[PDB]
Amino acid sequence: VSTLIPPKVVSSKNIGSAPNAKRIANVVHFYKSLPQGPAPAIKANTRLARYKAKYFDGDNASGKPLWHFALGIIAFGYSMEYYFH
Amino acid sequence: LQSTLDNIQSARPFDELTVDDLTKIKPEIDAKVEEMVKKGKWDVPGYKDRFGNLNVM
Repeated sequence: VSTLIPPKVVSSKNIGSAPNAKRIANVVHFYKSLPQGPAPAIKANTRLARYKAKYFDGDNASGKPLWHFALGIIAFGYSMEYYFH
Repeated sequence: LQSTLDNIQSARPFDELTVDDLTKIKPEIDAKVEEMVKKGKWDVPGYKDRFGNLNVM
């Protein structure tokens, strides 16, 4: 009797394995990926984006904006001492 | 799959990836964030099961 037709019916091996699910994710995801990002934000020259550029970089954990920002509040109230005295 | 493999190799922001780029590549990002705020759960499960977390308590 003639061989049956199972080997040639493939359309439930298109969901049949788990990486089909992953495939339909990364055919979208990686295809819509850019070569490099859009932009990281670091500066924009609003003149305080420069503050971010010098101090608040991705790799700058350096305490300098803190010191500067602290010193700003010291400059503020010290003048206000002379506003009240 | 060949083309997709090439796409992962030749395009992949991953040293400077922006969540804006992921929101753009999937509105699923904003959908889940909004659904979580609506749900009133501000601990997204699984986050600390493959990323860290720290606490004082």
